[PDB]
Amino acid sequence: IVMTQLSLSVTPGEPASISCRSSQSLLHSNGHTYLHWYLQKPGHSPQLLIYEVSNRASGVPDRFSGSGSGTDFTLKISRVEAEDVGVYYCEQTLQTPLTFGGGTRVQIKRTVAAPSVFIFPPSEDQVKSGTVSVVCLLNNFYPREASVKWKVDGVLKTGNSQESVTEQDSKDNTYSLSSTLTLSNTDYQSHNVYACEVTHQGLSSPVTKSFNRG
Amino acid sequence: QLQESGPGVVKPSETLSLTCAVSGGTISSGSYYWSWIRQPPGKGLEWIGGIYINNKSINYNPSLRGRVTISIDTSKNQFSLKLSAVTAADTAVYYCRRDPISSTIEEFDYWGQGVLVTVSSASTKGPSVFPLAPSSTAALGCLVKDYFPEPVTVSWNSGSLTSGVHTFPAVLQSSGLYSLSSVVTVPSSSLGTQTYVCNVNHKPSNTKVDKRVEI
Amino acid sequence: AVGIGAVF
Repeated sequence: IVMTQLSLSVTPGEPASISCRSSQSLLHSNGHTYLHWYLQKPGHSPQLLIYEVSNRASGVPDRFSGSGSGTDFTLKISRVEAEDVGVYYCEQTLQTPLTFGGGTRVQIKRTVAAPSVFIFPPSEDQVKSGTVSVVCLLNNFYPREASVKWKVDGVLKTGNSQESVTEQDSKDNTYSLSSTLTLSNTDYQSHNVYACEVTHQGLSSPVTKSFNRG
Repeated sequence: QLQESGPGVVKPSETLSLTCAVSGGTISSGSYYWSWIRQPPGKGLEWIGGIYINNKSINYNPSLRGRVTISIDTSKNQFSLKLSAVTAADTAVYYCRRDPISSTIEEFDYWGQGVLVTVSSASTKGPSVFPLAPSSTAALGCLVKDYFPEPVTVSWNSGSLTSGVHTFPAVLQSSGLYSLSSVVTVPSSSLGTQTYVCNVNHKPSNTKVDKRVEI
Repeated sequence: AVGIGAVF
C-alpha cells in the first residue's frame, strides 16, 4: 500500500494545488477518511495542516483547504506566499502501517537572475597540513539549474569536486551554490591557473573566475 | 510533551537505542497513538512503528519489522526504539509524535524536535576553520573542514550579521568527515570598515571556533 | 495526524 504525490513553481499570490493518490481506498468502515497533509519548512519539524481530508488543524490559516475521495486527494493553497515554501506530505492513518507520500516541494517562481561568481584559493593555513581546497561560489541565482566546471591549467577536472546548494531564499527566491575542488598539496603545487567556469541561463556566455597560484 | 534522546553516533552493524520522554500526560492514555518517524538528510518521511496504550498493540513498518523493537516504560513515562544491524541508510533525524485518535479529543498533534543519529565508524572531531579571503560586491567566508558528525552552526559577528549570509549544506567526504562553507557578500566598500568573524559551533565535540576573515 | 483509523 502506497501513496503517490517533486517540485511546484508558483507565482506569489496565485493558487497552488498538490495531489495525492492512494493505492487503496482510505475510507474506514466507521465512515471517516484518514488522509492528512503536512508542511515541512526547511530546518523544521513537519506541521499538520489538514486532517481527515478537509479539516484544518488548530491555528492553521484558512488559505489551506483539502478535498478528496477514496483514492484521490488534493491540498489547495489559495494564495501562496514565502512562508508556504517547503515540502508538503500526505499521510494515511487508515491502517497500519502508517505511510507517507513522497513529498511535493513548493518553490516560488521568479524571473531569471544570473549568479555572481567568486573563486577562493586555498589558505596558507590549510596548505601547511598537506591539502588544498579551492572553492567556487555562485551567489543568488535563478533557476536552480547551474553547471560548474573546474579547470586546472585549462584541463577539465572530474571526480575531484563536491557541491551543495542552499534552500530557496526567502526574500529574493534565489539559490546559491558552493563547489569545492580538493587536491593534495603536491598536486596543487604542480599547476598554475585554477578556474571555475559557470554556465547558467541568466548569462549570455559561460563566466570564468580564475587565479594564478602564487 | 515530547523530547527525543539518542546516542549521537552508532557504529555500523551495532544497535541504535532512542528514548522519547513524554510530558503533560501519561503515555498509557487511550486518547493518543504514539509513533517513531525518521527522515534521512534531504529525503522524505518514513514511519517506523507505533504503539497504542501498551506493549500488546505495537506495529511496525514492514521495511523495518524484524530489525526494530519499540517498548514503553510507564514508570518513566517514556517510550523507546531499538534498531539493530544499522547501516548508513539508518542515518536520519528521528522524531517521536503524538496523534489524537479522534478529533473529539483535540485538533492538533505534537511532533518532537527530532534527534539526529549518524551511523559511521568515524571518530567525533571538531572542524578546522579556514578563511575564504576576498582578494560592486565582494565575497568572503569560512571553510569548515573535516568535522564529524553533523551538525555545525555558523554565525557571523556573533549573530549581528545575518543579511547576505549563506551557510551551505555540508558534504560528506570519502574520508567519512564533513566539510561546509559559509559566505557573506558585502559591498566592496565595506571591506576594512569593520571586522568579519565567523563563529563556528560544533556541539558534538562541544567546540566553538572563531575565525577573523580578511584580505 | 488527527484521527487514527488503525485503532478502530
